[PDB]
Amino acid sequence: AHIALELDKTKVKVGDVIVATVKAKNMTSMAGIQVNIKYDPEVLQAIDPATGKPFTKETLLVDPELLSNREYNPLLTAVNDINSGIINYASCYVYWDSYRESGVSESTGIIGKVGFKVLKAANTTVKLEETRFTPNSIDGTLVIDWYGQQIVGYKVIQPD
Repeated sequence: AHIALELDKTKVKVGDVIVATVKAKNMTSMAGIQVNIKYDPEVLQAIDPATGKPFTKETLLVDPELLSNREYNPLLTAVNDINSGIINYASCYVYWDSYRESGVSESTGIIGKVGFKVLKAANTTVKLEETRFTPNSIDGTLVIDWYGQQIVGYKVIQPD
């Protein structure tokens, strides 16, 4: 069981597009997630990978695979801090009762994507990390189960 952050490109130059992708594997019972992706605003700017629209405070992660089934009522939210380089995205079903009794666990899959148009040639860091939004976290990740209790003991993998 782990949450991973994958970048499809590691070392490139200015004006290029880096798709960061938040992913979960074997997160059994997961009914909801909150992640924090910390970046440097001076070196990198947050954008939508499909159209190229910049990220504001209310902007969600692109193209969720997990926690998106309308049967179980997804409640998506984002309170990002672009000024201080934080993506704060939360997603969380309401109808847990049905989700657990269906006999399907949303364990492995994509949480969401975020584009990153590069501004400077100097090298920087991109990772899942604690903020003011996520106290009592595992490397800037909170995860609940279909009973509402916080899941603990999964690993959080960063990119290179």
